[PDB]
Amino acid sequence: MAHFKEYQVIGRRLPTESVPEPKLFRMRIFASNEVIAKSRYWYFLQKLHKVKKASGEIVSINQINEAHPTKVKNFGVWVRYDSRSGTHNMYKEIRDVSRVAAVETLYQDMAARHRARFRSIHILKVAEIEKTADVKRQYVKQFLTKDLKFPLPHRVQKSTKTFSYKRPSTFY
Amino acid sequence: VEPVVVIDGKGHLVGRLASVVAKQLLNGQKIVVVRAEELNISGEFFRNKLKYHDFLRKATAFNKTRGPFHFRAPSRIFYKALRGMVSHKTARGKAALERLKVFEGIPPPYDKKKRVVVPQALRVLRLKPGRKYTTLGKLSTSVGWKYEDVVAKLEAKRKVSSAEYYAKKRAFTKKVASANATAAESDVAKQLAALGY
Amino acid sequence: AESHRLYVKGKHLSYQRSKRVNNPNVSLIKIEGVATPQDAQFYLGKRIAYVYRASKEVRGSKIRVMWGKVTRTHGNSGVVRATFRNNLPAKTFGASVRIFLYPSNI
Amino acid sequence: TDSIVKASNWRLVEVGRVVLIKKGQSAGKLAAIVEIIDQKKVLIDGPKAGVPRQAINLGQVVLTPLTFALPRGARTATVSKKWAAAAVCEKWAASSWAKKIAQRERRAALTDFERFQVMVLRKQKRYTVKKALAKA
Amino acid sequence: MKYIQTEQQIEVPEGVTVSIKSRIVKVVGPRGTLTKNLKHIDVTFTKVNNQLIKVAVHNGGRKHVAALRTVKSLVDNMITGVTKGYKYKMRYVYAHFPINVNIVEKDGAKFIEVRNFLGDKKIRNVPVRDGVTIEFSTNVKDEIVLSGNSVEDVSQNAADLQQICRVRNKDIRKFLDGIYVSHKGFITEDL
Amino acid sequence: SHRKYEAPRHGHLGFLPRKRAASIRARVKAFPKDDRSKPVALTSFLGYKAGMTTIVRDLDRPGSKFHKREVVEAVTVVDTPPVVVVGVVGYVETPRG
RNA sequence: UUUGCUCCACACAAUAUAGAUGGAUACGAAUAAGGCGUCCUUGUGGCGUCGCUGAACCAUAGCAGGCUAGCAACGGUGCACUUGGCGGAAAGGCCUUGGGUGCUUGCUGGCGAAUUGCAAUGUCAUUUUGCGUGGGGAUAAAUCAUUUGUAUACGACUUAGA
Repeated sequence: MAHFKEYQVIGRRLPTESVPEPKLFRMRIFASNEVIAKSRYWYFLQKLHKVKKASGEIVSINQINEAHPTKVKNFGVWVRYDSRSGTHNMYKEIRDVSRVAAVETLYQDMAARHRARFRSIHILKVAEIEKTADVKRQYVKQFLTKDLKFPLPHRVQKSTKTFSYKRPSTFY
Repeated sequence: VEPVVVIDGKGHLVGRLASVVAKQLLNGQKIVVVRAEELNISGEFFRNKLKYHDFLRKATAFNKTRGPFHFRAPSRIFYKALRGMVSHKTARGKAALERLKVFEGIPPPYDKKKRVVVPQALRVLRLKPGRKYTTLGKLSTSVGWKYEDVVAKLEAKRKVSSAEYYAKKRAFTKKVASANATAAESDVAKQLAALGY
Repeated sequence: AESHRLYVKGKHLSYQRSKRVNNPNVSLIKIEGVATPQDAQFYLGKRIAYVYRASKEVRGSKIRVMWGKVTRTHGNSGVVRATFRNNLPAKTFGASVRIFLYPSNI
Repeated sequence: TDSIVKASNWRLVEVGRVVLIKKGQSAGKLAAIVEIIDQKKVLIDGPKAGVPRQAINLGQVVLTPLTFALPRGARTATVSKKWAAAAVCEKWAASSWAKKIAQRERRAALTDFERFQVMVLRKQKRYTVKKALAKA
Repeated sequence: MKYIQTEQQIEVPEGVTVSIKSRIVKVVGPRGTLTKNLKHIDVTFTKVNNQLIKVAVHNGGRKHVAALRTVKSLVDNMITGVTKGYKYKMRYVYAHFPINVNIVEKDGAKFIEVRNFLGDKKIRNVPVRDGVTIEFSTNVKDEIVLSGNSVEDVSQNAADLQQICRVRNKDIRKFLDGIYVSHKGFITEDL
Repeated sequence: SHRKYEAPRHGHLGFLPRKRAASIRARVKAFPKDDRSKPVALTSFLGYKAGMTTIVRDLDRPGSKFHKREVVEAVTVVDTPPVVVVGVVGYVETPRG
């Protein structure tokens, strides 16, 4: 949807005489800003409890940062998405540097591989894999080998002019 | 920059080169395209031959001599691809198309001038390596252009003469670099290196 | 010296236009050596002269000038906008234009 | 008769490859590749040249032919230590590539008086060069 | 899924020397020399010792790494050709009509002449590719032998000799006449 | 609706062309192929049509009914006085013909 | 049909400009490879180096580039002759020999410039034509009318006629 932020939203139903201090549910929401995050909070909390935006109240809305934003992590993501003729559960694995960054390439991947837009995807659980050999997918196992090296063949240089005068070279 | 720009067409893709040359014509730059027989089109040879036959059947049903004219030579295939990208029915578009000279092979004068390339049209920089492509010379020969062998002879002759030219020129710049090597370590060379030159 | 140029070479591209309606009051000038609208910010306000020739001598000269100025940038690629005293006559689409810098805040 | 096989002496993206950043806020500083995220993203750290440790796309950097020895996933102080040990800034400045960057930077930073003196010294050098290219 | 680095290996035995500038392979050895233009394939060769050469693809899909093993197989075939040679034995099958197969020339052209195929008055002529020799094997009833350096040329002359005798608009489950490849092996025996 | 009855067309569209020629002397668009192992010889000749007459000759065509039998055949006679060479002309290969 | 025509040079009038304003600055091939240098065993060879854009390279100081004087080297360069060679793809251009004449900012001097008034493109290019001047050069055809019919509605065509 954008370059994501991760917000915890805490909300409850409004207090009545019979129930003061209600039970205070909490969700971790990936959204672009705090406006969309409080919409996605009531979108899922209406899918789990008898509440809505009118019978409830947003208690706190806080942005969560990656606790180590510069450590490369292997994230296991569980997705519930809607196809053209049904709904499915998926498990994809994403190697990136933050929970923010793994979700932003999750929506780019689900829109490319399966044509799933933001309205069709319920992210169930973004969890980080701590141990190697717990990585289940082979497109992430490629980068966990000891002493990873590879070249980037066929380097194409972007030109600042409309005419080059020598020839292009494609070495690296 | 240059008053007349000579573009080496070898290894270039037809539509990207035709687009940049169409804009350069309309902005006032005189362009001559040489070695048009070595253009490329993305996609395999059979695809672009089928495309040429689909073009080759479009003609006026009541008199085919007023129809779409199916020019077969690689220069005129390139020219049709370019003339589609210029508003050719106006005085500005006709004026722009007068600023264009397309040749297959490299004839006189333009075989002693510096040729350029256009990196937003080079097949080695635009296509993914492994995508199959078509050379315009074999396609044109397959659809009825008659002069591939003559262009081959004359281009081999030009390559021999230009190879001898470059051997002489490379010996001359060897002497020039040798004489420039003694000019260093003196006063004016170190002061030039102080001044970035 | 063999070089005497105190202006920057440029090209009269087109009028300000939409797809099907032009506006002859504003012209688009492609200045030679300008690739960004941040390089084009230097040339804003500099005076533009289109220099052309005639057969009839008018006031001693056979060369006539239409004077103008640079107003603002255009696009992402260094094309600039220019208004004139008399608008450029559209046969000059692609003609060379002198962009001076004699009010060069330099 | 031996079996000659010719090619592929590429530069490798690996832990310890140093890179020149060609776009961004840094844009011209050195950095070192410390981890590999995928085929296109690598984590770089430039603590001597003062870029932040960050994940970067490989279309924003260019691999230089310089390497040095890094452990996988090294933190910024250890990147600073191994950078200082191998002295890769002084190997970088010695190369002709950084000399060309310095050359065109000094060329662009010339005033008009320096440009006139450039012209005069170039004429004075050209005279002696063409004199030397008439006896050999 | 764009595998990071795959590679295969090519064994180079004691006789042959293989040479690869850009992507053109030359294998020289005791039965001659064979060249191949592999420039259509974008693979990376690397000599690690005079008895072992690796060939690799970096960042290839499924079809590209499918082509890598084809590259290894073609170079191994050239090596096996210049060491051991290649030899295809073909047999003549006929129900009634004896096939007469000889060798004719027309200004140094070296044609195989197939005659009397199912009683035809047509005389079929298959040209021999340069680099494959024919022996009409004695002490075997109805056999030809095609031997040479290249699997391509040898197997293609065997395929041309088989396809020139295609059955006379008949039921080819009954009219089983023709020249069919019986054996593909090497020129050098004991291997 | 369709033709209801097929017939071959009247005329040949590759000679659709029916106009007057450019001159009385018709152009040779193609001379025979060059084989440079031979002596020098002209490829054509100029003559004038005089008219026709009739020949009787024997047929040699084994397998025919008029084999070894006299047939009559119309012929054309062209008067060819010996042509005389006044010039030579050189033509170079171009990429335009 | 009142000295016509052509080439050259300069002499002046006109004519217009699809757009001069230092220089279009010549290998080929590959791009999962090459360029250059160097060496040998001249190769699909060894060693070194370079790329990461032409932001380069050459040229560029002087009354729109004046007038003089000298120092150092024997260079660079314009012009006009000349020696020979190469180039037919649309060659009509490139290379070379010899002397002459001019300039030299490679270095050091002397004088001049103003007032276009605080900017006005502040006029420096090539394109065609015309006219008298002066120096070579060479002295035709076609059409109608007549005629033939290998042609033909008419034109056209095909012939013939000192």
